Amino acid sequence: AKTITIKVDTFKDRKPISPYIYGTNQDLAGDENMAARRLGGNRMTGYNWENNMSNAGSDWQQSSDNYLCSNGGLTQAECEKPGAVTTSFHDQSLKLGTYSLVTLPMAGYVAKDGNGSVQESEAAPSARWNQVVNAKNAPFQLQPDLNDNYVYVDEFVHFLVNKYGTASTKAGVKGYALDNEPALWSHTHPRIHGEKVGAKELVDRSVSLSKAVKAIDAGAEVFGPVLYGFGAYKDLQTAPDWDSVKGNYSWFVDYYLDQMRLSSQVEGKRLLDVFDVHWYPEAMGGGIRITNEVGNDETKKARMQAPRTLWDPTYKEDSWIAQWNSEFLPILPRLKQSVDKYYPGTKLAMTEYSYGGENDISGGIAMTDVLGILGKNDVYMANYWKLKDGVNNYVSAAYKLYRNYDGKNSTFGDTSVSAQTSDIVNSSVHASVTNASDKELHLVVMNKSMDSAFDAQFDLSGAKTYISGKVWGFDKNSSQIKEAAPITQISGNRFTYTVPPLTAYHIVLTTG
Ligand SMILES: [Ca+2]
Ligand SMILES: [Cl-]
Repeated sequence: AKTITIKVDTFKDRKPISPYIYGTNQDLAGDENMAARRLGGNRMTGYNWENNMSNAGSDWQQSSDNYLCSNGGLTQAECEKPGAVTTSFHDQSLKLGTYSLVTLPMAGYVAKDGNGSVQESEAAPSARWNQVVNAKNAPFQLQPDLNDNYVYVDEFVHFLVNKYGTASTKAGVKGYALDNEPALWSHTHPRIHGEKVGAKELVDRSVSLSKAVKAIDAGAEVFGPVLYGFGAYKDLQTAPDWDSVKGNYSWFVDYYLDQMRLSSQVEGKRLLDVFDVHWYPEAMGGGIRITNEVGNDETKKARMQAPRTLWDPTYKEDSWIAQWNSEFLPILPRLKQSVDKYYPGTKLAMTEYSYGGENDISGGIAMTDVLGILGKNDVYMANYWKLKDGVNNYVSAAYKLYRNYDGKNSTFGDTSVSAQTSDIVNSSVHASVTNASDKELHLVVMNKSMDSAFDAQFDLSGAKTYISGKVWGFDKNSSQIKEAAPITQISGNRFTYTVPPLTAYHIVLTTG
Protein backbone atom coordinates (compact mmCIF):
# COMPACT_ATOMS: atom_id res chain seq x y z
CA ALA A 1 0.00 0.00 0.00
CA LYS A 2 1.71 3.15 -1.23
CA THR A 3 1.73 6.47 0.69
CA ILE A 4 1.39 9.86 -1.01
CA THR A 5 2.23 13.04 0.83
CA ILE A 6 -0.03 16.08 0.33
CA LYS A 7 0.97 19.48 1.64
CA VAL A 8 -1.77 22.14 2.05
CA ASP A 9 -0.80 25.66 3.07
CA THR A 10 -3.76 28.01 3.64
CA PHE A 11 -1.50 31.05 3.77
CA LYS A 12 0.11 30.34 0.37
CA ASP A 13 -0.99 31.22 -3.25
CA ARG A 14 -4.41 32.47 -2.12
CA LYS A 15 -6.34 33.25 -5.36
CA PRO A 16 -10.05 33.92 -5.94
CA ILE A 17 -11.98 31.09 -7.63
CA SER A 18 -14.52 32.60 -10.04
CA PRO A 19 -17.85 30.94 -9.26
CA TYR A 20 -18.64 30.96 -12.99
CA ILE A 21 -16.25 28.03 -13.57
CA TYR A 22 -19.17 25.94 -12.18
CA GLY A 23 -21.14 26.46 -15.37
CA THR A 24 -23.01 24.57 -18.02
CA ASN A 25 -24.69 24.74 -21.41
CA GLN A 26 -27.44 22.11 -21.01
CA ASP A 27 -28.85 21.93 -17.50
CA LEU A 28 -27.92 18.53 -15.97
CA ALA A 29 -29.86 16.87 -13.16
CA GLY A 30 -30.78 20.19 -11.52
CA ASP A 31 -29.11 19.78 -8.12
CA GLU A 32 -25.56 20.65 -9.24
CA ASN A 33 -25.92 24.22 -7.86
CA MET A 34 -24.35 25.78 -10.97
CA ALA A 35 -23.34 29.46 -10.96
CA ALA A 36 -23.36 30.13 -14.75
CA ARG A 37 -25.50 29.08 -17.72
CA ARG A 38 -24.92 29.56 -21.44
CA LEU A 39 -27.37 29.76 -24.35
CA GLY A 40 -24.93 28.99 -27.17
CA GLY A 41 -23.58 26.38 -29.57
CA ASN A 42 -24.42 25.69 -33.21
CA ARG A 43 -28.20 26.36 -33.00
CA MET A 44 -27.59 30.00 -31.89
CA THR A 45 -25.83 31.19 -35.11
CA GLY A 46 -29.15 31.22 -37.05
CA TYR A 47 -31.53 31.74 -34.14
CA ASN A 48 -34.11 34.43 -34.95
CA TRP A 49 -35.20 36.16 -31.74
CA GLU A 50 -38.42 37.45 -33.30
CA ASN A 51 -40.02 34.02 -33.98
CA ASN A 52 -37.67 31.68 -32.01
CA MET A 53 -36.82 29.64 -35.12
CA SER A 54 -33.22 28.36 -35.67
CA ASN A 55 -31.31 26.12 -38.04
CA ALA A 56 -29.44 22.96 -36.96
CA GLY A 57 -26.99 23.29 -39.88
CA SER A 58 -24.88 20.16 -40.49
CA ASP A 59 -25.94 18.69 -37.11
CA TRP A 60 -29.39 17.92 -38.56
CA GLN A 61 -30.51 18.20 -42.23
CA GLN A 62 -29.72 21.96 -42.40
CA SER A 63 -33.18 22.06 -40.76
CA SER A 64 -34.96 25.28 -39.73
CA ASP A 65 -37.39 24.47 -36.91
CA ASN A 66 -38.63 25.13 -33.39
CA TYR A 67 -36.00 22.94 -31.63
CA LEU A 68 -34.96 25.74 -29.22
CA CYS A 69 -38.62 26.15 -28.09
CA SER A 70 -38.86 22.40 -27.56
CA ASN A 71 -35.52 22.14 -25.79
CA GLY A 72 -36.31 25.14 -23.56
CA GLY A 73 -39.67 23.63 -22.54
CA LEU A 74 -41.86 26.32 -24.14
CA THR A 75 -45.47 25.67 -25.18
CA GLN A 76 -46.49 26.25 -28.76
CA ALA A 77 -48.12 29.55 -27.59
CA GLU A 78 -44.94 30.71 -25.86
CA CYS A 79 -42.92 29.80 -28.99
CA GLU A 80 -44.88 32.50 -30.84
CA LYS A 81 -43.77 35.28 -28.44
CA PRO A 82 -40.75 37.42 -29.52
CA GLY A 83 -37.66 36.61 -27.45
CA ALA A 84 -39.34 33.67 -25.63
CA VAL A 85 -36.40 31.18 -26.02
CA THR A 86 -34.05 33.73 -24.45
CA THR A 87 -36.41 35.11 -21.81
CA SER A 88 -37.42 31.58 -20.72
CA PHE A 89 -33.67 30.78 -20.50
CA HIS A 90 -32.92 33.91 -18.48
CA ASP A 91 -35.95 33.50 -16.18
CA GLN A 92 -34.51 30.10 -15.28
CA SER A 93 -31.11 31.73 -14.59
CA LEU A 94 -32.82 34.22 -12.26
CA LYS A 95 -34.62 31.38 -10.46
CA LEU A 96 -31.34 29.44 -10.06
CA GLY A 97 -29.20 32.47 -9.27
CA THR A 98 -26.84 32.04 -12.25
CA TYR A 99 -25.07 34.31 -14.75
CA SER A 100 -26.68 34.21 -18.22
CA LEU A 101 -24.45 34.28 -21.31
CA VAL A 102 -26.59 34.69 -24.50
CA THR A 103 -25.24 34.26 -28.02
CA LEU A 104 -25.97 36.94 -30.68
CA PRO A 105 -25.81 36.22 -34.45
CA MET A 106 -22.89 37.35 -36.71
CA ALA A 107 -22.76 34.90 -39.65
CA GLY A 108 -25.21 37.14 -41.44
CA TYR A 109 -28.67 35.53 -41.55
CA VAL A 110 -31.21 33.86 -39.31
CA ALA A 111 -34.05 31.39 -39.90
CA LYS A 112 -37.16 32.98 -41.42
CA ASP A 113 -39.38 29.92 -40.73
CA GLY A 114 -39.58 26.44 -39.22
CA ASN A 115 -40.11 24.60 -42.53
CA GLY A 116 -37.28 22.05 -42.26
CA SER A 117 -34.28 21.26 -44.49
CA VAL A 118 -32.71 24.09 -46.51
CA GLN A 119 -31.24 22.84 -49.80
CA GLU A 120 -27.96 24.12 -51.25
CA SER A 121 -29.64 26.42 -53.83
CA GLU A 122 -31.81 27.83 -50.98
CA ALA A 123 -28.70 29.21 -49.23
CA ALA A 124 -28.99 32.77 -47.94
CA PRO A 125 -30.22 35.11 -49.26
CA SER A 126 -33.51 33.31 -50.01
CA ALA A 127 -37.04 32.90 -48.77
CA ARG A 128 -35.71 30.67 -45.96
CA TRP A 129 -33.67 33.50 -44.32
CA ASN A 130 -33.85 36.95 -42.75
CA GLN A 131 -30.76 39.23 -42.88
CA VAL A 132 -29.10 40.33 -39.63
CA VAL A 133 -28.55 44.10 -39.11
CA ASN A 134 -26.57 45.12 -36.05
CA ALA A 135 -28.03 48.61 -35.48
CA LYS A 136 -31.64 49.40 -36.36
CA ASN A 137 -31.14 53.21 -36.53
CA ALA A 138 -34.91 53.55 -36.11
CA PRO A 139 -37.21 53.49 -33.11
CA PHE A 140 -37.11 50.15 -31.32
CA GLN A 141 -40.16 47.95 -31.07
CA LEU A 142 -40.85 45.56 -28.17
CA GLN A 143 -43.13 43.83 -30.70
CA PRO A 144 -40.68 43.61 -33.65
CA ASP A 145 -41.90 43.57 -37.25
CA LEU A 146 -42.39 39.90 -38.06
CA ASN A 147 -43.02 40.33 -41.76
CA ASP A 148 -39.96 42.15 -43.08
CA ASN A 149 -36.67 40.58 -44.09
CA TYR A 150 -34.62 41.75 -41.08
CA VAL A 151 -33.76 41.04 -37.53
CA TYR A 152 -32.00 43.87 -35.65
CA VAL A 153 -29.57 42.75 -32.95
CA ASP A 154 -29.59 45.96 -30.92
CA GLU A 155 -33.46 45.83 -30.88
CA PHE A 156 -33.15 42.38 -29.26
CA VAL A 157 -30.65 43.74 -26.68
CA HIS A 158 -33.05 46.69 -26.06
CA PHE A 159 -35.89 44.19 -25.53
CA LEU A 160 -33.89 42.29 -22.91
CA VAL A 161 -32.78 45.45 -21.10
CA ASN A 162 -36.42 46.69 -21.14
CA LYS A 163 -37.60 43.48 -19.45
CA TYR A 164 -34.70 42.84 -17.02
CA GLY A 165 -32.70 46.07 -16.60
CA THR A 166 -29.03 46.46 -17.55
CA ALA A 167 -26.19 43.95 -17.07
CA SER A 168 -24.98 46.02 -14.11
CA THR A 169 -28.20 45.24 -12.22
CA LYS A 170 -29.24 42.17 -10.27
CA ALA A 171 -31.74 40.86 -12.85
CA GLY A 172 -29.92 41.86 -16.04
CA VAL A 173 -28.47 39.55 -18.75
CA LYS A 174 -24.76 39.93 -18.11
CA GLY A 175 -22.96 38.36 -21.07
CA TYR A 176 -23.35 38.30 -24.87
CA ALA A 177 -21.29 36.08 -27.19
CA LEU A 178 -20.27 37.07 -30.74
CA ASP A 179 -21.91 34.07 -32.47
CA ASN A 180 -20.32 30.61 -32.17
CA GLU A 181 -17.33 28.83 -33.81
CA PRO A 182 -16.89 31.22 -36.75
CA ALA A 183 -14.03 29.14 -38.30
CA LEU A 184 -16.59 26.33 -38.59
CA TRP A 185 -19.32 28.49 -40.20
CA SER A 186 -18.50 27.08 -43.65
CA HIS A 187 -18.69 23.55 -42.31
CA THR A 188 -21.58 23.71 -39.80
CA HIS A 189 -23.71 26.45 -41.44
CA PRO A 190 -22.99 26.24 -45.18
CA ARG A 191 -26.49 27.62 -46.05
CA ILE A 192 -25.74 30.77 -43.99
CA HIS A 193 -22.03 31.51 -44.58
CA GLY A 194 -20.61 28.97 -47.01
CA GLU A 195 -17.24 30.72 -47.56
CA LYS A 196 -14.44 30.17 -45.00
CA VAL A 197 -14.45 33.16 -42.65
CA GLY A 198 -11.51 35.56 -43.08
CA ALA A 199 -9.40 36.79 -40.11
CA LYS A 200 -10.01 40.45 -40.95
CA GLU A 201 -13.66 39.65 -41.80
CA LEU A 202 -14.11 38.15 -38.32
CA VAL A 203 -12.61 41.18 -36.59
CA ASP A 204 -14.74 43.62 -38.62
CA ARG A 205 -17.97 41.71 -37.95
CA SER A 206 -17.07 41.51 -34.25
CA VAL A 207 -16.34 45.23 -33.93
CA SER A 208 -19.57 46.16 -35.67
CA LEU A 209 -21.71 43.84 -33.50
CA SER A 210 -19.90 44.71 -30.22
CA LYS A 211 -20.33 48.44 -30.80
CA ALA A 212 -24.06 47.99 -31.43
CA VAL A 213 -24.45 45.94 -28.17
CA LYS A 214 -22.34 48.31 -26.08
CA ALA A 215 -24.46 51.25 -27.30
CA ILE A 216 -27.46 49.65 -25.62
CA ASP A 217 -25.74 48.25 -22.51
CA ALA A 218 -22.22 49.48 -21.73
CA GLY A 219 -21.93 47.14 -18.75
CA ALA A 220 -22.66 43.91 -20.70
CA GLU A 221 -19.64 41.60 -21.11
CA VAL A 222 -18.86 40.71 -24.73
CA PHE A 223 -17.34 37.25 -25.32
CA GLY A 224 -15.43 36.34 -28.48
CA PRO A 225 -14.31 34.77 -30.71
CA VAL A 226 -15.89 31.52 -29.38
CA LEU A 227 -13.26 29.43 -31.23
CA TYR A 228 -14.09 25.74 -31.76
CA GLY A 229 -10.68 24.27 -30.95
CA PHE A 230 -6.96 24.40 -31.51
CA GLY A 231 -7.06 24.62 -35.36
CA ALA A 232 -8.96 27.87 -34.95
CA TYR A 233 -6.69 29.16 -32.17
CA LYS A 234 -3.74 28.59 -34.51
CA ASP A 235 -4.86 30.22 -37.80
CA LEU A 236 -8.66 30.38 -37.77
CA GLN A 237 -8.89 26.97 -39.53
CA THR A 238 -6.65 28.00 -42.44
CA ALA A 239 -8.41 31.39 -42.99
CA PRO A 240 -7.72 32.50 -46.57
CA ASP A 241 -6.15 35.81 -45.49
CA TRP A 242 -4.07 34.41 -42.58
CA ASP A 243 -0.63 34.64 -44.30
CA SER A 244 -1.40 38.19 -45.36
CA VAL A 245 -2.37 39.42 -41.84
CA LYS A 246 -0.28 37.20 -39.54
CA GLY A 247 2.74 39.59 -39.38
CA ASN A 248 4.81 38.53 -36.37
CA TYR A 249 1.90 36.99 -34.42
CA SER A 250 2.43 33.46 -33.09
CA TRP A 251 -1.15 32.41 -33.73
CA PHE A 252 -4.59 33.77 -34.50
CA VAL A 253 -5.37 34.21 -30.77
CA ASP A 254 -2.81 37.08 -30.69
CA TYR A 255 -3.99 38.74 -33.90
CA TYR A 256 -7.53 38.78 -32.64
CA LEU A 257 -6.62 40.17 -29.19
CA ASP A 258 -4.47 42.92 -30.65
CA GLN A 259 -7.03 43.85 -33.31
CA MET A 260 -9.88 44.04 -30.76
CA ARG A 261 -7.61 46.16 -28.53
CA LEU A 262 -6.82 48.48 -31.48
CA SER A 263 -10.49 48.76 -32.51
CA SER A 264 -11.42 49.50 -28.84
CA GLN A 265 -8.87 52.32 -28.90
CA VAL A 266 -10.35 53.88 -31.97
CA GLU A 267 -13.87 53.55 -30.60
CA GLY A 268 -12.97 54.77 -27.09
CA LYS A 269 -14.66 51.78 -25.39
CA ARG A 270 -13.68 48.20 -24.52
CA LEU A 271 -15.23 45.97 -27.26
CA LEU A 272 -14.01 42.58 -25.93
CA ASP A 273 -14.41 41.61 -22.27
CA VAL A 274 -13.78 37.86 -22.28
CA PHE A 275 -11.66 35.80 -24.68
CA ASP A 276 -13.86 32.75 -25.30
CA VAL A 277 -12.71 29.31 -26.51
CA HIS A 278 -14.10 25.77 -26.76
CA TRP A 279 -11.81 22.90 -25.72
CA TYR A 280 -12.75 19.31 -26.53
CA PRO A 281 -9.64 17.23 -25.76
CA GLU A 282 -7.94 15.47 -28.71
CA ALA A 283 -6.21 13.22 -26.14
CA MET A 284 -6.27 9.56 -27.20
CA GLY A 285 -6.03 6.31 -25.24
CA GLY A 286 -6.42 2.75 -26.55
CA GLY A 287 -6.91 4.15 -30.04
CA ILE A 288 -9.96 6.24 -29.08
CA ARG A 289 -10.36 10.00 -28.63
CA ILE A 290 -11.62 10.51 -25.04
CA THR A 291 -14.56 12.69 -26.14
CA ASN A 292 -15.92 10.03 -28.57
CA GLU A 293 -16.83 7.08 -26.35
CA VAL A 294 -15.91 5.68 -22.93
CA GLY A 295 -13.38 3.30 -24.55
CA ASN A 296 -11.19 0.63 -22.97
CA ASP A 297 -8.91 0.74 -19.95
CA GLU A 298 -6.26 2.74 -21.86
CA THR A 299 -8.98 5.23 -22.98
CA LYS A 300 -10.17 5.55 -19.37
CA LYS A 301 -6.59 6.10 -18.12
CA ALA A 302 -5.89 8.74 -20.81
CA ARG A 303 -9.18 10.49 -19.88
CA MET A 304 -8.08 10.88 -16.24
CA GLN A 305 -4.65 12.18 -17.26
CA ALA A 306 -5.90 14.56 -19.96
CA PRO A 307 -6.68 17.42 -17.56
CA ARG A 308 -2.88 17.77 -17.14
CA THR A 309 -2.73 19.28 -20.66
CA LEU A 310 -4.49 22.30 -19.15
CA TRP A 311 -1.69 23.14 -16.66
CA ASP A 312 1.26 20.70 -16.48
CA PRO A 313 4.47 21.61 -18.39
CA THR A 314 5.65 18.01 -17.91
CA TYR A 315 2.67 16.23 -19.44
CA LYS A 316 2.57 15.19 -23.13
CA GLU A 317 -0.76 13.69 -24.18
CA ASP A 318 -1.26 11.46 -27.23
CA SER A 319 -2.81 13.87 -29.76
CA TRP A 320 -1.99 15.78 -32.93
CA ILE A 321 -1.92 18.97 -30.84
CA ALA A 322 0.84 17.61 -28.56
CA GLN A 323 2.62 15.94 -31.52
CA TRP A 324 2.81 19.00 -33.75
CA ASN A 325 2.06 22.01 -31.52
CA SER A 326 3.57 21.25 -28.09
CA GLU A 327 4.95 24.75 -27.77
CA PHE A 328 1.35 25.93 -27.16
CA LEU A 329 0.85 23.47 -24.28
CA PRO A 330 -0.09 23.53 -21.42
CA ILE A 331 -3.02 25.40 -22.82
CA LEU A 332 -4.34 27.53 -19.94
CA PRO A 333 -1.06 29.30 -19.14
CA ARG A 334 -0.44 29.80 -22.89
CA LEU A 335 -3.88 31.40 -23.40
CA LYS A 336 -3.48 33.52 -20.33
CA GLN A 337 -0.02 34.69 -21.50
CA SER A 338 -1.50 35.83 -24.80
CA VAL A 339 -4.54 37.56 -23.30
CA ASP A 340 -2.47 39.36 -20.68
CA LYS A 341 0.03 40.60 -23.31
CA TYR A 342 -2.15 41.48 -26.34
CA TYR A 343 -5.29 42.84 -24.61
CA PRO A 344 -4.48 43.41 -20.95
CA GLY A 345 -7.39 42.97 -18.54
CA THR A 346 -9.44 40.70 -20.85
CA LYS A 347 -10.72 37.62 -19.02
CA LEU A 348 -10.67 33.99 -20.26
CA ALA A 349 -13.63 31.58 -20.61
CA MET A 350 -13.94 27.99 -21.78
CA THR A 351 -17.59 28.03 -22.90
CA GLU A 352 -17.76 24.45 -24.11
CA TYR A 353 -15.74 21.44 -23.03
CA SER A 354 -16.16 17.77 -22.15
CA TYR A 355 -13.77 14.95 -21.19
CA GLY A 356 -16.25 12.21 -22.26
CA GLY A 357 -16.95 9.08 -20.15
CA GLU A 358 -20.15 10.80 -18.99
CA ASN A 359 -21.51 7.71 -17.26
CA ASP A 360 -18.15 6.27 -16.26
CA ILE A 361 -16.02 6.82 -13.15
CA SER A 362 -13.15 7.99 -15.45
CA GLY A 363 -15.34 10.89 -16.62
CA GLY A 364 -16.24 11.78 -13.04
CA ILE A 365 -12.59 11.75 -11.89
CA ALA A 366 -11.44 13.78 -14.97
CA MET A 367 -14.09 16.43 -14.15
CA THR A 368 -13.24 16.56 -10.46
CA ASP A 369 -9.70 17.42 -11.50
CA VAL A 370 -10.75 19.86 -14.23
CA LEU A 371 -13.03 21.94 -11.92
CA GLY A 372 -10.14 22.37 -9.41
CA ILE A 373 -7.71 23.21 -12.22
CA LEU A 374 -9.98 25.81 -13.86
CA GLY A 375 -10.64 27.45 -10.50
CA LYS A 376 -6.93 28.04 -9.69
CA ASN A 377 -5.74 28.93 -13.20
CA ASP A 378 -7.53 32.28 -13.50
CA VAL A 379 -10.38 31.03 -15.67
CA TYR A 380 -13.38 33.39 -15.37
CA MET A 381 -16.11 31.08 -16.70
CA ALA A 382 -16.38 27.54 -17.98
CA ASN A 383 -19.36 25.63 -19.33
CA TYR A 384 -19.68 21.89 -19.79
CA TRP A 385 -21.34 20.68 -23.04
CA LYS A 386 -23.21 17.35 -23.01
CA LEU A 387 -21.75 15.18 -25.84
CA LYS A 388 -24.07 12.34 -24.77
CA ASP A 389 -27.78 12.90 -24.34
CA GLY A 390 -29.83 11.84 -21.31
CA VAL A 391 -28.25 11.54 -17.86
CA ASN A 392 -24.45 12.24 -17.49
CA ASN A 393 -24.24 10.67 -14.07
CA TYR A 394 -20.51 10.96 -13.35
CA VAL A 395 -20.21 14.53 -14.72
CA SER A 396 -23.07 15.56 -12.42
CA ALA A 397 -21.28 13.78 -9.54
CA ALA A 398 -18.17 15.92 -10.16
CA TYR A 399 -20.18 19.16 -9.99
CA LYS A 400 -22.03 17.97 -6.88
CA LEU A 401 -18.82 17.07 -5.16
CA TYR A 402 -17.77 20.76 -5.47
CA ARG A 403 -21.12 22.49 -5.21
CA ASN A 404 -23.66 20.29 -3.37
CA TYR A 405 -21.68 17.66 -1.58
CA ASP A 406 -24.18 17.26 1.31
CA GLY A 407 -27.53 17.72 -0.36
CA LYS A 408 -27.74 21.21 1.22
CA ASN A 409 -25.81 23.10 -1.47
CA SER A 410 -22.64 23.32 0.65
CA THR A 411 -19.71 24.14 -1.58
CA PHE A 412 -15.97 24.23 -2.10
CA GLY A 413 -14.51 27.55 -0.80
CA ASP A 414 -14.16 30.74 -2.84
CA THR A 415 -10.42 31.08 -2.29
CA SER A 416 -7.92 28.62 -3.80
CA VAL A 417 -4.92 27.79 -1.60
CA SER A 418 -1.76 25.80 -2.23
CA ALA A 419 -2.20 22.03 -2.36
CA GLN A 420 0.70 19.92 -3.53
CA THR A 421 0.94 16.15 -4.01
CA SER A 422 3.99 13.90 -4.23
CA ASP A 423 2.40 11.83 -7.07
CA ILE A 424 0.82 13.86 -9.85
CA VAL A 425 0.02 10.73 -11.96
CA ASN A 426 -2.03 8.73 -9.52
CA SER A 427 -3.46 11.64 -7.52
CA SER A 428 -4.70 15.22 -7.85
CA VAL A 429 -5.71 17.52 -5.03
CA HIS A 430 -7.31 20.98 -4.73
CA ALA A 431 -7.76 23.03 -1.59
CA SER A 432 -9.80 26.10 -0.65
CA VAL A 433 -11.10 28.34 2.14
CA THR A 434 -13.67 31.17 2.16
CA ASN A 435 -12.97 34.77 3.32
CA ALA A 436 -9.48 33.72 4.50
CA SER A 437 -11.07 31.25 6.99
CA ASP A 438 -8.93 29.76 9.67
CA LYS A 439 -11.93 27.69 10.87
CA GLU A 440 -12.92 25.52 7.86
CA LEU A 441 -10.74 24.01 5.13
CA HIS A 442 -11.95 22.22 1.98
CA LEU A 443 -9.90 19.56 0.19
CA VAL A 444 -10.93 17.66 -2.95
CA VAL A 445 -8.61 14.69 -3.51
CA MET A 446 -8.78 11.85 -6.01
CA ASN A 447 -7.11 8.54 -6.90
CA LYS A 448 -6.77 8.00 -10.66
CA SER A 449 -5.27 4.53 -10.27
CA MET A 450 -7.53 1.74 -11.57
CA ASP A 451 -5.70 -0.88 -9.40
CA SER A 452 -4.14 0.58 -6.24
CA ALA A 453 -5.40 2.47 -3.19
CA PHE A 454 -3.03 4.94 -1.57
CA ASP A 455 -2.73 6.26 1.99
CA ALA A 456 -2.77 10.06 1.67
CA GLN A 457 -0.68 11.72 4.41
CA PHE A 458 -1.91 15.31 4.76
CA ASP A 459 0.27 18.01 6.27
CA LEU A 460 -1.71 21.19 6.91
CA SER A 461 -0.38 24.73 7.47
CA GLY A 462 -2.96 27.00 9.10
CA ALA A 463 -3.39 29.63 11.83
CA LYS A 464 -5.56 27.34 13.99
CA THR A 465 -5.47 23.65 14.87
CA TYR A 466 -7.85 21.51 12.79
CA ILE A 467 -9.46 18.95 15.08
CA SER A 468 -11.79 16.85 12.93
CA GLY A 469 -13.13 16.34 9.43
CA LYS A 470 -16.10 15.01 7.50
CA VAL A 471 -15.73 13.23 4.19
CA TRP A 472 -18.03 12.88 1.16
CA GLY A 473 -17.25 10.93 -1.98
CA PHE A 474 -18.17 9.07 -5.14
CA ASP A 475 -16.51 6.03 -6.75
CA LYS A 476 -17.07 3.23 -9.34
CA ASN A 477 -19.82 1.70 -7.19
CA SER A 478 -22.02 4.73 -6.77
CA SER A 479 -22.23 8.04 -8.63
CA GLN A 480 -24.33 9.50 -5.74
CA ILE A 481 -22.26 11.56 -3.27
CA LYS A 482 -22.14 9.40 -0.10
CA GLU A 483 -20.93 10.38 3.41
CA ALA A 484 -17.70 8.48 4.14
CA ALA A 485 -16.08 7.65 7.53
CA PRO A 486 -15.19 10.87 9.42
CA ILE A 487 -11.69 11.98 10.43
CA THR A 488 -11.86 12.01 14.23
CA GLN A 489 -8.25 12.49 15.12
CA ILE A 490 -5.95 15.06 13.79
CA SER A 491 -2.71 15.60 15.65
CA GLY A 492 -0.42 18.55 14.95
CA ASN A 493 -2.39 19.38 11.79
CA ARG A 494 -1.50 16.09 10.10
CA PHE A 495 -3.81 13.14 9.31
CA THR A 496 -3.87 10.13 7.00
CA TYR A 497 -6.87 8.88 5.02
CA THR A 498 -6.97 6.00 2.61
CA VAL A 499 -8.20 6.76 -0.95
CA PRO A 500 -9.34 3.63 -2.78
CA PRO A 501 -8.81 3.28 -6.57
CA LEU A 502 -11.06 5.42 -8.81
CA THR A 503 -12.48 7.48 -5.92
CA ALA A 504 -12.90 11.25 -5.36
CA TYR A 505 -13.46 12.73 -1.88
CA HIS A 506 -14.33 16.17 -0.58
CA ILE A 507 -12.89 16.52 2.96
CA VAL A 508 -14.11 19.38 5.19
CA LEU A 509 -11.84 20.10 8.19
CA THR A 510 -12.90 22.22 11.12
CA THR A 511 -11.19 23.84 14.14
CA GLY A 512 -14.40 23.26 16.18
CA1 LIG B 1 -38.17 41.46 -38.51
CL1 LIG C 1 -14.02 28.68 -34.60
